[PDB]
Amino acid sequence: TEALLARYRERAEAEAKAVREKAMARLDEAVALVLKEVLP
Amino acid sequence: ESAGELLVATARTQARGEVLEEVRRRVREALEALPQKPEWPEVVRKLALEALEALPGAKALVANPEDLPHLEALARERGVELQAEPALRLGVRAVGAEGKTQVENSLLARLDRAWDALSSKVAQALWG
Amino acid sequence: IPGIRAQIRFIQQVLEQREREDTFRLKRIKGKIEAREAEEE
Amino acid sequence: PVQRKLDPNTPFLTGMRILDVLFPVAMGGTAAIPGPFGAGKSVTQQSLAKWSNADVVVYVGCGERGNEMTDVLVEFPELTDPKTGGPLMHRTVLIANTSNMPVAAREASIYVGVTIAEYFRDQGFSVALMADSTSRWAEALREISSRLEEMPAEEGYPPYLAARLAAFYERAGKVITLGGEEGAVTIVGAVSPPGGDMSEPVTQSTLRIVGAFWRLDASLAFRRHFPAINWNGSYSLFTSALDPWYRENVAEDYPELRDAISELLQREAGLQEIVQLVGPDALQDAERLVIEVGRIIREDFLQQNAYHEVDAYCSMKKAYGIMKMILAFYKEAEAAIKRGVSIDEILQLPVLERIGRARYVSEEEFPAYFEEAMKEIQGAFKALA
Amino acid sequence: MIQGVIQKIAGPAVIAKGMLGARMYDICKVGEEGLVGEIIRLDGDTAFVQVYEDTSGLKVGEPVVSTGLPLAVELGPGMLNGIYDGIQRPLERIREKTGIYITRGVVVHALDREKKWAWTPMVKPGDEVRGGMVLGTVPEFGFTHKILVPPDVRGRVKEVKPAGEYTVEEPVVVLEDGTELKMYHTWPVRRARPVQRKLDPNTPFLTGMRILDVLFPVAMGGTAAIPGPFGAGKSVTQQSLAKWSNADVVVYVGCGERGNEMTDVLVEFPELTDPKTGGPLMHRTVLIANTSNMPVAAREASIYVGVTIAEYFRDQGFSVALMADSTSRWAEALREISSRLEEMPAEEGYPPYLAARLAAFYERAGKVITLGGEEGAVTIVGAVSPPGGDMSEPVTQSTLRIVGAFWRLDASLAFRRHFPAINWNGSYSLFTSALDPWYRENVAEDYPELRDAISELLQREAGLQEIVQLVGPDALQDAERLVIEVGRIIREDFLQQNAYHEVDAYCSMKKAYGIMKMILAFYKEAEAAIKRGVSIDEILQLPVLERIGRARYVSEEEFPAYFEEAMKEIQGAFKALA
Amino acid sequence: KKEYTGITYISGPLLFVENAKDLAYGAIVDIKDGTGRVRGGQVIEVSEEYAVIQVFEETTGLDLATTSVSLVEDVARLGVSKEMLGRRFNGIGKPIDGLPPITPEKRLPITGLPLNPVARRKPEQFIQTGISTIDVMNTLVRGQKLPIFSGSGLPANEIAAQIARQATVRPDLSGEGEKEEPFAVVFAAMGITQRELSYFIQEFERTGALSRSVLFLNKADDPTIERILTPRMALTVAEYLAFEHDYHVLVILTDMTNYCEALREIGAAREEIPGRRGYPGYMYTDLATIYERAGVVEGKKGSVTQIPILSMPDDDRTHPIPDLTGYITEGQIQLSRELHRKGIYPPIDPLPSLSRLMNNGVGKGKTREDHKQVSDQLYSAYANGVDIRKLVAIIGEDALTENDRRYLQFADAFERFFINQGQQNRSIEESLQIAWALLSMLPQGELKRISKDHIGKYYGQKLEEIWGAP
Amino acid sequence: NEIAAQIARQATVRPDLSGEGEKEEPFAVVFAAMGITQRELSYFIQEFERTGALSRSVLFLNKADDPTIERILTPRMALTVAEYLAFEHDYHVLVILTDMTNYCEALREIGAAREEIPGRRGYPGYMYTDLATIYERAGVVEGKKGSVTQIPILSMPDDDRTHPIPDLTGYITEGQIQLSRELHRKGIYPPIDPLPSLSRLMNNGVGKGKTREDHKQVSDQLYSAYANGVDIRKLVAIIGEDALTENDRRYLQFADAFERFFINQGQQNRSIEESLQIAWALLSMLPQGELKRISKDHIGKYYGQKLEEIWG
Repeated sequence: TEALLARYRERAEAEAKAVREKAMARLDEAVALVLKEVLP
Repeated sequence: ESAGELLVATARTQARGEVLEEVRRRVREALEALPQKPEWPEVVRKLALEALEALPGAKALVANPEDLPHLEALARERGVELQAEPALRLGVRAVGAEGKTQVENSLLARLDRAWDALSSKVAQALWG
Repeated sequence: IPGIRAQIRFIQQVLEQREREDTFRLKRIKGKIEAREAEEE
Repeated sequence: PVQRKLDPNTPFLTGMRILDVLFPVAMGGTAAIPGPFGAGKSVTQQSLAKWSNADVVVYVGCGERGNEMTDVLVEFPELTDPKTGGPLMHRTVLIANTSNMPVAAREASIYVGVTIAEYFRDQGFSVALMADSTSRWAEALREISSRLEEMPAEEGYPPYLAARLAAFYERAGKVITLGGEEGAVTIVGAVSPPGGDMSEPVTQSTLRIVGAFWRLDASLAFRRHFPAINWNGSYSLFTSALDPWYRENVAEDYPELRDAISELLQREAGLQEIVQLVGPDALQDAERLVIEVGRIIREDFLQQNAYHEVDAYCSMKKAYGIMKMILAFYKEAEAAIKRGVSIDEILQLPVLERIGRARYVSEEEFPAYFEEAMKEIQGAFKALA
Repeated sequence: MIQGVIQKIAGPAVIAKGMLGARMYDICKVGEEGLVGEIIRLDGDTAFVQVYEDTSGLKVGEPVVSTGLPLAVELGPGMLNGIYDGIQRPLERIREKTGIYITRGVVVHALDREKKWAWTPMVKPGDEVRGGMVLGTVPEFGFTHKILVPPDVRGRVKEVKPAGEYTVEEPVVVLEDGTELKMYHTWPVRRARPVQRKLDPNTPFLTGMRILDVLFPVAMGGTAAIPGPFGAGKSVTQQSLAKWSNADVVVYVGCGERGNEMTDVLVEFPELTDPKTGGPLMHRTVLIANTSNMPVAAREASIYVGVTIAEYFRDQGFSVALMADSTSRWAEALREISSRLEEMPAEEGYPPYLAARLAAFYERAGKVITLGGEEGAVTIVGAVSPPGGDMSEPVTQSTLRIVGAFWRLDASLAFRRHFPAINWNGSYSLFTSALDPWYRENVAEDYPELRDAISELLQREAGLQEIVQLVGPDALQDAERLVIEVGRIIREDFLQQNAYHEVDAYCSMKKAYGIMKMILAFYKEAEAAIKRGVSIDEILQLPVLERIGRARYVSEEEFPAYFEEAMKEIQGAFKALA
Repeated sequence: KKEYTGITYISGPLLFVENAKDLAYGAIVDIKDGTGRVRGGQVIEVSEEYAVIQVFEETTGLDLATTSVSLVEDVARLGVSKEMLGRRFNGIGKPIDGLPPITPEKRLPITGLPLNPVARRKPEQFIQTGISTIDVMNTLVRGQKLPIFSGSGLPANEIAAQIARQATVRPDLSGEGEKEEPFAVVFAAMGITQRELSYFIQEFERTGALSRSVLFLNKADDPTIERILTPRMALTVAEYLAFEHDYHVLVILTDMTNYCEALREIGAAREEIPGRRGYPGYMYTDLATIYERAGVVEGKKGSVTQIPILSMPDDDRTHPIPDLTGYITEGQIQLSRELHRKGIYPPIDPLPSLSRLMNNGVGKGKTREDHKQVSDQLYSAYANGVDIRKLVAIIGEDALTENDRRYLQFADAFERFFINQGQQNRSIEESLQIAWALLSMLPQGELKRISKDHIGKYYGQKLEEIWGAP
Repeated sequence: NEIAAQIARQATVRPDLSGEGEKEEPFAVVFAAMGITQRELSYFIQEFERTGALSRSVLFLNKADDPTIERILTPRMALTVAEYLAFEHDYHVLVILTDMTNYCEALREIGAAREEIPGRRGYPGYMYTDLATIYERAGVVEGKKGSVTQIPILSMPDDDRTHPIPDLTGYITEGQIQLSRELHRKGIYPPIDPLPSLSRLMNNGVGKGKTREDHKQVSDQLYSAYANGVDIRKLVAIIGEDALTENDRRYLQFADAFERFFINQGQQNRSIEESLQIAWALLSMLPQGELKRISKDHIGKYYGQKLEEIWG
């Protein structure tokens, strides 16, 4: 009934945390790259 | 039985969008802090040369009041009347010969022009 | 039924006539203003 | 600017039985009323402005005769507000544009009216707009295009006419103001197509925007049968969403009775084709019953006297009771004909005098008369056995 | 040879800039992307070009070139068993090249330059050769694809190529003046091929259906019109005509057709259709397919391309049947072009010159003598689809004044499981009188009289239906019962025909003639019996009926014996009848 | 970026700019005005002298000095991605639900490349639409262009919503067995209003169909050129999804009439001579280009099926728009005002409704084998029942034979139950069973269009579930 | 034209039924012409000079042979003079317009010479405004005893009601009086058919205190009965006369007697009471229960009169 929605949430926050933490360790190289192409 | 995966997917997408907008804000930070570093003259010279070569016959090279030293000699030798303007931060503004056309060449213009092309490689380097 | 067909075809013909009239008028005025703007250049 | 758009859920009263029953209009809705001259659009607009339920009414006479405006000006100060009882002029604001006034003022008047309506909505009121004519608006636009020398679209109208009409009608709605207050604007648009042509471009552009449509016909007007709503060609799209409000406010089974009335009318209209080729005498008694019930409904429920001082304004409950007794009588007539009883004696039954005369009864005395009608109708069929 | 740039892109398919030497109606490559365009209006240095594909993405300054040629189609070996678009482009090679989509700006050759063909010369150096004379011989799917001198070429042979085997670009024969005759050539689409003389329709074109071949005959080179109602199975009739006629070559053309046309036009023809002799029918078939969303120019020029191919194959030395799939869409494309050219309408938005175009197309068909002295014939069966089933529309008017025969379809006819659903009341044919002498000299002297008798029986049966339905059939009189029964027997055992069956699919002339003879003999015996006093019910159960109605599924060889024995059975029936 | 100043002419939706040689035909431009607001416009003409710009917005702030013009794209394209499922766009590609812009995998031209005819193949599988009358009499088939004809007041939007939120395929009925085919719906809105927009939001949200739904919404007050662009964007998305990820896409076009009106007005805005009935002479090819880019191909598993919805302008079928639709499509489903008045939902009229490829969509392997014969028998029986009902109004049921009364009862039951399926959802099996039960009212042997075997197999079952169960 | 002349001759208010005002000064007739023919002009001149009213009536003649463009100015001059008279000296003025068709002819010609955007059938697109510049110059003013009444005369070309001129006029004006050809062919004068006719200011000209109070009920009942008679004629056109019931024949008799007597009057002048008595006598034919629109008291104190008691 609502335990299904309970772990709907729980794994929704799980996925959000997973993607945010996975991305947070991959920022410096992306910033340097983007600055590299945008600057001629 | 189905709303759960919809909310999960939308949360994933909005988290990715938040990370991407944070990346864009970091890029803006990196761009607007350039002039203090002495690499500013090289950037302004690149922008001036590309603007002048993209605009044949340019009569004027509009610039910033504080950007005269790095571009005055080039503007003089090109045979144009350069003038200052508080606007056009981080770039230069070429003017057409007829005076009815111009090309504005701030860095932010290039950045938000090419952001849509950036997005693919930004995504596949951030998570690929 | 034949009278109904007669009325139908009469009205259809009249409406076609009006359509042709107004479309010719529009083409004529477009050509006239085109020629006058061109000669005014 | 508005904070948010809210779905319409409350009907907008009109005072007319047919309009406020068969073709309801929500609070923030729109309704077009095209027709030829002589159908009595002035009386309709005047009655709608007089007997509405909104607090403030905005009247916009886009290019119409000044005599009706003068009649309104000299008449309203003598009518008490149905809500507050004060002179009706205080709640009424008029925008005047006579036909002989300069051409380029009609669009300005229309926009001024809609803007003032939006303002009074933002103040937290109920606003009902009466755009008395849009064909004049379109004619002024065409006249401007005439000496602008453009390439005109269909029938000489400028191409952006549909967009202009859409922008004008879309401003209406029920919204929450910037100060977090509820308000709504109601638009009653009228079209004067050239020679009663409902197929003209402006009306067709209307039918693809507005949610409620009303029509008028010449044959009913000749019979003087006002409101003269051509029931066949008129439809409403706000009927569905208004069911819970009706159940909570008027009667739980009222929508079912209304749909039964519509079914009766549809069956009568279907039978009319055979009627117009064979004659009423050749039909069976049970079908003559349908025809006469349809006639009773047409001339005792739909018809309304716009000048009678007691039947000018009608409540929804009164019309509901009238429909209830009509359908009860028809069902009993069907049951009686099921017992070999012919129709001729039914038409001679005296309770039909009460049925016809009912609508003139005052607002408050109506329940007693309705009870008397119910008992008399039950007895008229049961006592004969 | 003439090159220019772009000045004004005023909108879709409109160009203009100084192109001094350009001439009227020349195909033009346009832009660096090489879009195809046509010059329609020359003024001063500048000229206007109409592009087939949409001009989106272009800009001023792009170079514009002219090909110095009008619209033309390459005519040479290798065109059979192929599929082409509205402007004669190979669809299968395009699919292999650019994928599932037809990308704008793609270049393809109609004839493949790689495949080699066994050349067979027919002349020696020093011989006079004129246009239209035969020059070479090449086999292509079972029969020789001859080589013809171009119509406007005359000279003396300098040298010929040896036998060998060569590609299409190889110039086989060189004239003494130095011109090089390639294996193929091109012909402008809007010029009919020259002909020595035009002959008369004195011979019939055998379709293969008894109703068509008997009631409404079409001669070699006539024109026929059929309506296009849905559910009448026009595909079945078209396939039967294509695979069972006496036409040597079959060309299918479809312009502006609905989206789901391949369903029956591109699957059954390659596989499901097999000629009376050989494997696939496709080996002697050429298609021009052009769906709805193709550019309008192809939808307008496909008819001319098809008829040009037909004239080529007629001068070749064969007999060719050309089937236009639909002309309503063609008139639609014409109206769209008119709206592009801003010519004022005539009626229902159609250009005034529609009848001229229809005449100029339909007159190309016929039976003529080729320039090489051979005999050939092009016969056209055009299909028209009324917008709402009404013939009153102008295109049907212009069609019915130039067709020699107009068969009638109806979905109701097939609704009662009657095939083919060819109405036998509203249809007419104007080839009957001219074909009467050949019918007498090849089928029977009384054959036209038998046809007239069957027509009279049909008319009588039609004139009695209402008195039957209003009152009831079984309650009528014995003579009327007899005539109703015989009309029903005829219309269910002679007009009717299965198409999918091995035997009933094809029927010669004399088979139908003998069937009619047997039916009329039985009718005469029945009339004699009923006048004598014998009632209808005994006639209904005579042993002759279940045999005469069963004659449809007998082979051609047995038909004389079955016919004579059934005639003897009819004779014996009357001996029992009297 | 290049800026073109030098505005020389302003009138209505058009304005001229000079020295714009670097603006390709059809290019999209922005307008930076005195107030700084960024407008939108498309270049409709170019020449060495000057260029023409059409503006799809209001023009109550422009001038000849402070206004500036610049380019944003050579050709109007669209950035697409698979993750777009669940999002809603305003018709020019802007998300509106309140989530950040998507990441485009590849940018594509809106006007697609026409399909090579040899790529297509014969459609063979149907779709369980959920509406019994559709699923039995007018069975939709994959790769079909099946329009719906509406009326002045008939509720087309609710029917579209139910079809979108009930559509599915039946692999189990065929030899496929298990479900493995991804399925999605692309929804197009043209010339809609506030009421329709809110109703569509509620309908696609409450029942949970949004997660597999794509929406393109365009209000009525919004500019016309956006309404022109919207269906092309929808078709582009559908084609990309179907031919790159094997989906089956069920495209819906809520309005073709508003689209045609916008096209006519836009064409008139360029001073182009109108053709028949005042509509552009090329409307046929434009309607074809919208419709014809849908079907099934060879070697791929994708399939695009399209259901445009249009309202007949005055209940007529001779109007140019429905006439062209009949030219292009493969039949129509004609709604009837009569049933809607009488209270029946959905008011679908079986007498004029007709499909074209349905003969190849029903049968064993595709459906059960009794589909076609039952459909034909039901059609004929309903026709007879209606005729006899009109006859009884003058003769009377006493003076009629048995089969006439049985037809009358059968027709009443048919129109009371088979067509009045309401908001409920049915399967093909339930529709077939209900049809069998209704045909069971008629005496046996009358079913001339049905073979003996199926009569013996199925005749006898009567109406049981419909009255006892929802 | 004869109807207009007679109306002008006989027009007078009835203060005795109201009690206000006792001067009864005759109206001042204003005649404006637009391409009038010689015969009609002679008729009008002879009538006005016979009536003894030409001493107080301003005539603005404009014949057919006169220049076309002059038609554009005569109506405006006539209206200006009438307004000046009425609002400077309180003269009660009735204005007669000879023809609007010629006005439309001249307006369309001058517009087409300028090549404007035409209307439905080539008429100028500002014709509505042009006519509004004329018709609205009429009515009454608060605080003044003057009065301006317009009686325009226009001709529908093909006896048509969808024509632009009558349609725009009906949109602009408050009701109209329409004639009928069928009644004219049958020797009825004036051939005024009450069905298509309408007057929007009817409710302000009746009621207790003005004429009589039972005006409205009588009028609406007459319309209802006449419409029933017309529908019964239409039905008889197919079903014949035998299948008619008793009350259907009653309605048919009412309709034909109505047309023969109430409409046909032969140039005689009637007062309101004579017409009301005739209407009551006509209504006496129908059953007393069918008058559902009429109050009981009026039926009680007015019903039962027989037709021959009016004339023999």
